[PDB]
Amino acid sequence: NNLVKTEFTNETLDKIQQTQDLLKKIPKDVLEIYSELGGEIYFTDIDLVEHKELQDLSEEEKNSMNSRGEKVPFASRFVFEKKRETPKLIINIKDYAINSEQSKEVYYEIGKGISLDIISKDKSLDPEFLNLIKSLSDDSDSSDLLFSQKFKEKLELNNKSIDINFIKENLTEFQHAFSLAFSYYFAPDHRTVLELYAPDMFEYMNKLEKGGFEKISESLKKEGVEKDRIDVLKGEKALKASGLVPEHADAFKKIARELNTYILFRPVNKLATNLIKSGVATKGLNVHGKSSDWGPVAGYIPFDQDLSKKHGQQLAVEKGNLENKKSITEHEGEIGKIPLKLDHLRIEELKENGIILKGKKEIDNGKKYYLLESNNQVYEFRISDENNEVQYKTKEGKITVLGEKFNWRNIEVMAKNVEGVLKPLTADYDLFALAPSLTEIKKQIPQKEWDKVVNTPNSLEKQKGVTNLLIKYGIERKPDSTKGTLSNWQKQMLDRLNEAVKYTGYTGGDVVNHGTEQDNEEFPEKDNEIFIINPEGEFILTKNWEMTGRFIEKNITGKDYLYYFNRSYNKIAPGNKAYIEWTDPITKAKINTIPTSAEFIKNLSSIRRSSNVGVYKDSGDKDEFAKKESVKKIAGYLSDYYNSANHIFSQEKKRKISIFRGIQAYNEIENVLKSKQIAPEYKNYFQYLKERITNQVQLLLTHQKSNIEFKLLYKQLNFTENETDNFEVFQKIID
Amino acid sequence: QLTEEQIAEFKEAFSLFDKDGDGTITTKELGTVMRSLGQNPTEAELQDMINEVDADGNGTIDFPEFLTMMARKMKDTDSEEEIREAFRVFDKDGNGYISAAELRHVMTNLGEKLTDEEVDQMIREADIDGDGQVNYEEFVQMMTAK
Ligand SMILES: [Ca+2]
Ligand SMILES: [Ca+2]
Ligand SMILES: [Ca+2]
Ligand SMILES: [Mg+2]
Repeated sequence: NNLVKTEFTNETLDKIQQTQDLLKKIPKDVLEIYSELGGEIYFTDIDLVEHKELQDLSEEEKNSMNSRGEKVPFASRFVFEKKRETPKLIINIKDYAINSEQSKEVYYEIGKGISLDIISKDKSLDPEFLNLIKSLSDDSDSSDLLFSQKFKEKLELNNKSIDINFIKENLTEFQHAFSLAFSYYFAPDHRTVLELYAPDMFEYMNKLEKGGFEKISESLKKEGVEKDRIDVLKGEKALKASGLVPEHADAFKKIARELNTYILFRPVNKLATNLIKSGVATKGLNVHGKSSDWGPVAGYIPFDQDLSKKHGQQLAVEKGNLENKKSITEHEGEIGKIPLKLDHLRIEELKENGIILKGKKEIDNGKKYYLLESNNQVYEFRISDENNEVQYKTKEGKITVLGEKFNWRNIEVMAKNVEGVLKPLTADYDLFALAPSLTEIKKQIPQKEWDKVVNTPNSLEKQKGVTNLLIKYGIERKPDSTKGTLSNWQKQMLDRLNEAVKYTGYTGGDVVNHGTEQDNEEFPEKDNEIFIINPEGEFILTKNWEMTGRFIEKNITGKDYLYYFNRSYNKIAPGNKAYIEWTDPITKAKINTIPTSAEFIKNLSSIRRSSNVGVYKDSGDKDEFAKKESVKKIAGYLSDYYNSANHIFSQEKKRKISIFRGIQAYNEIENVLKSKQIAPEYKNYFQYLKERITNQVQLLLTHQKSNIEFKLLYKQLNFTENETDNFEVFQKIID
Repeated sequence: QLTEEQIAEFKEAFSLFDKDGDGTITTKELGTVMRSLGQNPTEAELQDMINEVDADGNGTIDFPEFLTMMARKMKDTDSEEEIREAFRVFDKDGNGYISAAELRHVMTNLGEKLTDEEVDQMIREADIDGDGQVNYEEFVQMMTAK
């Protein structure tokens, strides 16, 4: 954002040693106000007229109230402000004299003035009483009714009080003032002419120079960020789609701050939000049953699957039931089914939600049943009175998709053990990710170990010793029998989350059961909205997989917090065979990196297992072996590229010795690529491996002497029989 | 129990360096198959593995004898990834590259005090191609290479 652009360095100093003199005059802050309003100042040679590469027809001259007073003969100007979006001050000079009759350089101030002004205290925030009153100094305050400088035509209206009644009207007139006011306070000659003829505006400008220019230069710098940002609907406006329960979120708001670590959750279904506050325990890993979003059960894991979202999916439900059964079968005493008892508040909730309709009553065997209604067309529901249990049955003119038909039975739901008591289950807090600050991980490391590592001689082993430490105590994730796959701190932080939501008033046990979806390598899922609770307290809820990505990049990744992303990203995860995209840097730099021995051999084995033919077949064709031999040769050059002994050399050399080792590779590639009928699949690959090398050598070139384009440097080589001088050649070729 | 893909490689590489195309590789040959594969045993640890199953020309290993020995140090080590996540960590700006700037930067948040001299000193020795910056590749090298 260089604010001042000097077009022509034509003349010697004079032009320069003049533009400077002009700028060193104006306050370093008034400028920053400019370089904030996105302004730029232009000092061109003699482009006087509409010649400025930025002076043609955009938003030019519409209504004539130009200079101090007025004149408007454009063609005769040397100073101008491109009035409309970003401010653009364009100015030029010819010969020496400006001081004599500064009546000239004074316009570089007003001519400027029309820049900050209207966006300055005079009107940005509004004509705040500060300038709303300085305006009043027409003739009411001090015995100084001397303003025959800026109020000749537009304000010879002494007979009309100047407060709010009419100041809006001609905001521009009170501009023609902040202008000549500025021009007079900073002009190189008349400074006191604005300390005499105007008793207060001097003080205004002065107060402004005092620090008033640093003012807006901060109420703008701040709205500099807060403006162009990443839409995220923070505050309880988010905590509303979060699903999370306010006492909990707010509860979490303490942990983020104490341990300085972002917390991100996927979305907790709304039809569970309260069941959670209500005290219903949450679904762990043991249960793989489907929740539901309708009827009386909604928010519970209906032991019966044809009563959960997947209503009708004869096989999803089929396999669905089969899932709760094992959930219990295998993990028993902890996982089972208990009757659905919709407490008080709950009913009124599924009511104003439309999930259920409470109406007519009825009698049966002696007990009362308010009959609960729901537009489901196969099952009917009624809720007991004694105990508020619930029941359903197949309507007398329908059946269960699986092929079942039954009379009034209670609705059991899945429930896990909780202090020896099968409590019902609802959605849990599935963390999407945990971003502890790097500093918080150092605290995770045991002083002795770290010490034993930094108190080393090898400047490089040190780094290694450290990274492993940072890997060991912070990035590593081992699997757990209980909590899925997760880091160790991930766990400590995991308990502290629950404890926090239990030292509040939760009696359903734990609300965060497993680790972070960033380890759900098998069945990873893509959620648009992600609730995040910053290290300080603000709640946030991104809107796009990207925004989330974009957020995390700005606030987490490149900001001193340790984050890692789902390994199955950019790949094709097995479990659900879903491809989930995430910006990976290392990949952003592959396009320019010579591959590796093994990175190469890998991509072969790849193609082999597909089109079942290798770069070389197990035959006697001495032409085939020609090929075999030849790849073994590429898998050498490449292997030679990445030689760690390259250190006993020096940057310049490295770049060279490498551009060659590199080239060597690119060559035998050109070779095979023109060899015998290597499957068209490998044809391409190699064609890809070329661009790489290429890109890689250009890079290593633009770091030193770069006019030579890879394509050209190539020609000049002789890869015929001898290899010797070739390099000696290459050398000179790059000097 | 190496995945099949963990086989295609361990062979598409075991063969490439099988000059006398039989189906077994000499000593130096194993040594080579491994290095290429991005690994590298010691001048003497190269034996203990092969040196243990002599039923060949007392110094040669078949495809099996190999695809097998690949769990003495493989069925264990799952480090490759940690190391690539450590990388994305230092690369504080998303340029796929690590710079002395960001090295030193992150080197301190973790509580270490490095001298402007001794950081431009790491980067250097970590750099193999001279571009004055460490990429995953060279990073992976620095770390693993013992
Ligand atoms: Ca052999
Ligand atoms: Ca970087
Ligand atoms: Ca490098
Ligand atoms: Mg869960």
